[PDB]
Parts: sequence; structure tokens; C-alpha cells
Amino acid sequence: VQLLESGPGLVKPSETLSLTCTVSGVPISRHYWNWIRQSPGKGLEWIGYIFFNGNANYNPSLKSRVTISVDMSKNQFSLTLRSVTAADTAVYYCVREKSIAEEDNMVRWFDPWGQGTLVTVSSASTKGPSVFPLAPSSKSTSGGTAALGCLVKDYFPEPVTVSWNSGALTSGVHTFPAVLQSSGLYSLSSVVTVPSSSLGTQTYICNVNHKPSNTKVDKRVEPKS
Amino acid sequence: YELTQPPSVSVAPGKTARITCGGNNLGTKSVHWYQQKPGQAPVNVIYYDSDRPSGIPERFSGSKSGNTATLTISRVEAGDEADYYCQVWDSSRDQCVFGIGTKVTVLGQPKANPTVTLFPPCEELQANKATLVCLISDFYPGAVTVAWKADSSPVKAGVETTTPSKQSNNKYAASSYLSLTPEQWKSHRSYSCQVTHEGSTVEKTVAPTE
Repeated sequence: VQLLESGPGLVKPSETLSLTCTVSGVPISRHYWNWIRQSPGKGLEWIGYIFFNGNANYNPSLKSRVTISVDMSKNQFSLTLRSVTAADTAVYYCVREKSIAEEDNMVRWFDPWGQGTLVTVSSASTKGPSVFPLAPSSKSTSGGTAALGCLVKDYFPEPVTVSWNSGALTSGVHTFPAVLQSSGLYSLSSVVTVPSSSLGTQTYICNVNHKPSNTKVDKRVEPKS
Repeated sequence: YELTQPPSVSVAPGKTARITCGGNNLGTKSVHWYQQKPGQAPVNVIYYDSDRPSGIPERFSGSKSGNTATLTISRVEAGDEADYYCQVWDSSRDQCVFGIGTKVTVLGQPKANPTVTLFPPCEELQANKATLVCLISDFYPGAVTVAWKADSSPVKAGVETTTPSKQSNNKYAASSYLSLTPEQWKSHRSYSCQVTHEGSTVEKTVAPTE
């Protein structure tokens, strides 16, 4: 069972937030499906559940603004959240509900969870990133290891994701927290530390994705050496 | 209905961590536990009070009193640092309820000295910007100071430094950025990033030369 959230990362105040979860590996009719969110730095907040026969309930705080629905033909379920404000900026998770039929009470829990989609509620427009290589200079090797990286400048909203060599390079990879600048735009760096001997025989490419602006960059990072 | 959790639990490596969740007549409700590591989605690690999902280490166990539930992590590893959330369903109102979360920190790991790399701007100059990037990798504990110099003079303007972030190997990394104009970058003979960690300093210097 794999759950794949999708939908805009940016919603203007008073507009409607719409997200969709595509389910593969099981029929959408087999399980109860829930949405959860987490405001940045805060705890987990339950939104609601749906079942394909129409059974639903919601967080009472959200009940008057929220609908969850199922699309049988595409094996999807969706969240609709009306009249959003900045209070609705959050990472939104779609989850499969598991349950055990024990008569007394309800045994209901969540497994698995989607990866989460950050939705930022803002009147500001989307801005795509510019990517610059952080190339190992003639003096930057540190013994037997060398760091290289990518600088991802001036995007909005979050997030950008960075992989290296299409995900084949994971050891030593670190993507830093984004810096919110005085301009209101974000920037971040991503680095990988590799054996110094590999700079002469291995290609390094940072794969930058900024879904809100539909931008993808594959940036070769060439050692100066 | 409300679920109480301590905000913080600190544990030494190899010892046993206990995360408690309290609520009214919790004894009559089934309790479930989720682990959320930094930058990741939650994962179920205990359901139905004490059952362990497939693939979850047996170091994780769940138990229940009449008024509290406990997630116990035995032989704690640095990789177990995470926020842990308890969850129940309130059958009366058909509502899911989460605890406020407990941040588990594994203290007293072994000291690890930082590796510092300084990257000069090259291609960025043609965008009429110049960012020097000072990467600070693989250190523990997660506390550093960064000082920048142009020639021999300290520079504070245009400096931004991130809060140390945990790496996948459980050490910390941080980055510091110095913003210059392209003309300013060419106007000095050298720049330096000086990183102080645990009473020791590492300094890297670079000269304009693209």
C-alpha cells in the first residue's frame, strides 16, 4: 500500500484548499481513509475520515469548512477545505485507517501515512528557484573526503527537494533547512560528502525539484581541482 | 477528551526511554503510538496498546495502566531521537485525539569534531550576487559559532547561519552564508570562515579566483 498526496503548495486566503491522495495496492473501497495535518513546529491534528459508502466525520473545529470524498474510478480520495487562512498552513497527510472489530470501543489507528504535502496559505505569488553549484575548490578537500553541493536561491513557497545522481547517491547527503530571507523568498543548500578520490572519476548532479512552480533542475557540479 | 504527554524526555545511549501518555479512563481505550523523525512523516510503532507492526524493532514495547499508557524504548540508539505521539479514538464523539507529542533526545553521545568546507561564488557572480557558503559537517554536540572575516576584519553584515540540523548519520551539520556584491567580492584579497565547536576553532580561507 502506497499513498501519494498531490495538490497545490500555495493557496490564497479565502480560497479553497483541495488535495488528492492516489491509492495503489488496495481498493479505495476496502478501508476508511483519513486526513491529518501538522502546522510547522506544532503537533498532529486530525481532520477527518471518509469511507466510500459516505460515512464521514470530522474535527469539530473544521466540520463547517471541510469535506472529504472518494473517487472510485481513479482509486483516489480528496480533501476540500474552504475559506482558508494562514492558520491552515500545514503539512497535510493522507493515511489509511486500520481497525480491529472489538465491540465495546473503537480500535482505529493509522498505517501507512503518505509523505505529506506542505500547503502555504499566502497572497504572495509563486517564485521558482535558481540553482548554483557549490564546486569543490582547488583547496577544499579535507583529507580523504570532499564536500560538494548546490545552492538553491530565491523560491516561494516551500519546499524544494534535492536528490543526488537521481537518488543513487544517498550516503553523506544533507539538505539544510531553508533560510527565509528579508525579501520573503527562501534559499537553501544541499551537500554531499564523498571520497576525495572520486572527484576524478564520478559525475555528481543535484536534482532540484520545486513543485509549486513546476521547476526541475539537474545541475552538474564539476570539481575545480 | 485530552491526552497528556511530557514535552521532553532525555535518555543516555543504551539506556531505556519511557514516554507516558495520560487520559481519563484511558484503561477502556486502545492506545497507539507514532514516531516522527525530523523531516519525515509519522510511522506507527505500536498499535492496540502493545502490538508491534511488522518491521518495528522489538526494542519498542507498549504497555498500559488504568490511567496512562507507556511507550518503552529499550537500548536506545541515537537514531531513535524523534517526536513520539500517542493516539486514541473517542468513541462517544467519533473523534480521533492525539497527544501533544514528546521530543526524545539522546544526550551524552561521543564528541565529534566538525569538518569545514568553504565554497566561493563563481557562477552566481553573473546573476549579480555573491554568496560565500561555509558548510560545517559531522559534529556533535549540535552547537557551533561562526565568525567571518574579510581580509583580517570581522564581517557581520550579510551573514546568516542555520541552526544545526541532524544528519542521517546522527551527527549535526550547519551552514553559514556571507552575502557580498560581485565588486565587493573582487575587492578583498581573502575571506575566512572560522567555526568554533566545543572550545576549538577551525578556519578556512579563500581568495577571489574564478
